[PDB]
Amino acid sequence: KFSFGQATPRTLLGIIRLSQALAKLRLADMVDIDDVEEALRLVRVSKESLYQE
Amino acid sequence: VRKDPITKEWTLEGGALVLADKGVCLIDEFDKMNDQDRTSIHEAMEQQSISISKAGIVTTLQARCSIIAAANPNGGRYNSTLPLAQNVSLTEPILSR
Amino acid sequence: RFDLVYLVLDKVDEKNDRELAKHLTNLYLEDKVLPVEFLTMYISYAKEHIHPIITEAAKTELVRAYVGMRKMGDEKRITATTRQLESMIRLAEAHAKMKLKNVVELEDVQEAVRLIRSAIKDYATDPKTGKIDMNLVQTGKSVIQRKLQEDLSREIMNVLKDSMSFNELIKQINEHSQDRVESSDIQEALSRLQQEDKVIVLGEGVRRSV
Amino acid sequence: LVRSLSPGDIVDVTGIFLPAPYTGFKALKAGLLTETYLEAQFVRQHKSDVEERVMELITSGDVYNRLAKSIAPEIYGNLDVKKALLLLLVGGVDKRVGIRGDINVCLMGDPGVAKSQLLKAICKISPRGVYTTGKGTAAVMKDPVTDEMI
Amino acid sequence: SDEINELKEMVKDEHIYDKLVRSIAPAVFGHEAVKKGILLQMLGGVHKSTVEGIKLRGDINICVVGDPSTSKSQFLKYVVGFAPRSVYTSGKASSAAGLTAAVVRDEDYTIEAGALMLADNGICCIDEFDKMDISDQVAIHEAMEQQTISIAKAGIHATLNARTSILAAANPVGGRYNRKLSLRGNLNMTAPIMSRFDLFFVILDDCNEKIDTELASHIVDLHMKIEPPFSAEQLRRYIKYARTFKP
DNA sequence: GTGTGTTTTTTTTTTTTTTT
DNA sequence: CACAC
Ligand SMILES: Nc1ncnc2c1ncn2[C@@H]1O[C@H](COP(=O)(O)OP(=O)(O)OP(O)(O)=S)[C@@H](O)[C@H]1O
Ligand SMILES: Nc1ncnc2c1ncn2[C@@H]1O[C@H](COP(=O)(O)OP(=O)(O)OP(O)(O)=S)[C@@H](O)[C@H]1O
Ligand SMILES: [Mg+2]
Ligand SMILES: [Mg+2]
Repeated sequence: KFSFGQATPRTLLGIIRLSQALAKLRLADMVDIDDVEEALRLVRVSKESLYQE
Repeated sequence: VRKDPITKEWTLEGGALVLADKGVCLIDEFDKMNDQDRTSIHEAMEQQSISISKAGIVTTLQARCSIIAAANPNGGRYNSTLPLAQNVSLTEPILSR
Repeated sequence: RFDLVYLVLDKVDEKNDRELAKHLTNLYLEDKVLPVEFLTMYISYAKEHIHPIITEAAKTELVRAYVGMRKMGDEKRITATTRQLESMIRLAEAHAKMKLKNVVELEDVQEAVRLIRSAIKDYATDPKTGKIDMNLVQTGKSVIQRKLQEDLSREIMNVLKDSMSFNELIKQINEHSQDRVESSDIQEALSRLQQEDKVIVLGEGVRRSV
Repeated sequence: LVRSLSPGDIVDVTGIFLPAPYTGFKALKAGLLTETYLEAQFVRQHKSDVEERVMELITSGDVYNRLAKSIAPEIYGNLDVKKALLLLLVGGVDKRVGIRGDINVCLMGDPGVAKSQLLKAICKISPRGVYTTGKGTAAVMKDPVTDEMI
Repeated sequence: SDEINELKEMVKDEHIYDKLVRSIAPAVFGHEAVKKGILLQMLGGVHKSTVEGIKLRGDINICVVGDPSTSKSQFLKYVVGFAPRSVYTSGKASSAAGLTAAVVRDEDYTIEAGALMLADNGICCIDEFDKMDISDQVAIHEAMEQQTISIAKAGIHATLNARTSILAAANPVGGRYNRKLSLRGNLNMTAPIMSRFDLFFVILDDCNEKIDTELASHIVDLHMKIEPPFSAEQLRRYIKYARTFKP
């Protein structure tokens, strides 16, 4: 309900860099369906955190 | 008061009422300046003195001024049907002097 | 005072959002004919060598376009400006500067007019006004103040048939006179009434009528 | 021994302690009251084997979960914030432009939540990690008049 | 001597009044009343002084109220570019010093001259007179009436002279003029200061189909190259010659 | 040999004052 | 103060 929840290309850049860091910790070229799923899960958790309760 | 640029200490210089001591002071648009500026002249127009107690400088100047002021009625026009206080923005003590 | 104001928006719509985000993904893939550099001195050479010269046919086109804008905007609501005519003249001169023609042809006039008209429909509301740009108080806003001033005058006359402070004025205006309107409109209209000398305000407190 | 020290060094310096004099005209003004300095002689800082060891930790300990708790062992809960801290510490890499590999998070939180302790722990564990409050960065110019540095 | 002959032709002209009225601001179509008022303001009166020491204003103060699309700023530009000892200023108060003057401390108090000082013995072209707050309008009340400003702020006290002609250009309240209300109603500007203004010129952009056509054609024809009866240089010498008169 | 010339400082910190 | 001008 809050307007801060709008998705932006900046959120895409953040997702890309989060996936890069995720594969960075996990060997090399781990950016795949699993990596983007983890990144999107974390991003959606953060977004829902603002809408907690 | 002001810090001396050459000797680096606080010194007191008189204002308009000091230069008008034993003379006359004229105040155009007496209704138009700040009330906080307007209240700084009570001791000057009644006790005929200026007392300064700031920045470690404490003294009592003398200003035997004859205050003459000019004002403008509320709204620019004087409503004769109303009391004088209602046609002005000033208070009794400033009116009393 | 801006000749063109572009309301570049990122409104949500999945059709164009898909294309924009796909282009973004292609951009991400890129990093891991166009005059890219020749333009930076081509523009300078055009500015120096080319001196646009505007024709009488261009003059007639400009005049007809401006009067058409004024009538389509036309209570005959004001629209655009004579400054906007200066802006179309300058944009047509710029269009002459490019393509190295140094003569403001007829086509440049309607191209600049089309750009200006598109911009006007962009930055203005759906009933394109051409007045909100030069003044925050639009006609649909000015009617509010013109209603509040007469409402205040009539309420004061009814009260006399004597003086009340601001809160009491709020009580008998926002509650039953109309809906919950903004409070500062009352004092803004009272200022206008003071200008016409219809009523007088006795400081922060009571206020009466002459 | 020059260039062996930096301002951010906590060291045990051994050297010769000598009374640098006010040679010139200032000696007459001051007198027997001299100044001292240390002629340093030795400096000791305080501050793929480890690579095989970190594969061993990876195979044994689940970094995503174990290092999350390792960042804030004394802080209970908020494990997902800890995982976000791990991701920030790792950081993306997109240096090619046409972007940036720095991950940035803001912890608005709530007064009474141990955000300050988390920041302190991050500063104590992140290399080149610094901690500061909003009210104390920026920069200054020619702080000492004598040397007039830049 | 050639300029002497030109001046003699100017003074001996019969329609010289109307010709000068038309020759004022050739860049502006119509509004001959505003041109005449500007010409009179440039000519000014006689700055007499009584035996009792009271000075009498010879400067003329003009406020040209008009809609934003009107030619107020063009008139101000023409006046500032033609009238000697003339400055331009807006109601936004771009300069740090006030529209009259200011006092500033040096790291002692010194006087920074406002827009009202530099145009002394000239014209103070003032734009956006509605934009400025009444807090600055009251600061010029004595300046445009007694031609003086008295300042005693801190350690400095002096009275500076402002023998200027004011050319005000303010949009009416709400941006657009409202003929249903009097000139007082259409402006937030108050009675005591406007009682010091000599003439008030109201210019409106009527939605007249033809008038817009002549305005557009005139603007484009200016963009082509206006033929004034007398040139600006020719007009300035006659203005100077007339200023020598004390009728 | 009689008499000089430096070393030698205006920061940071209070308090005031006008605007903002 | 005292070594350098
Ligand atoms: N989850 C937690 N685990 C352990 N200690 C905690 C936890 N939450 C709060 N604390 C304690 O709370 C204190 C830290 O709280 P703070 O970080 O100062 O609160 P705050 O929200 O930062 O308020 P500020 O400083 O005004 S922003 C320490 O004493 C911690 O031990
Ligand atoms: N009658 C006219 N004759 C010639 N040019 C005119 C005329 N009316 C308006 N203009 C032009 O219209 C443009 C805008 O008018 P300005 O003189 O700039 O007044 P203004 O700046 O719009 O006034 P505001 O209230 O500050 S917006 C200028 O280029 C004028 O030259
Ligand atoms: Mg804290
Ligand atoms: Mg203007």
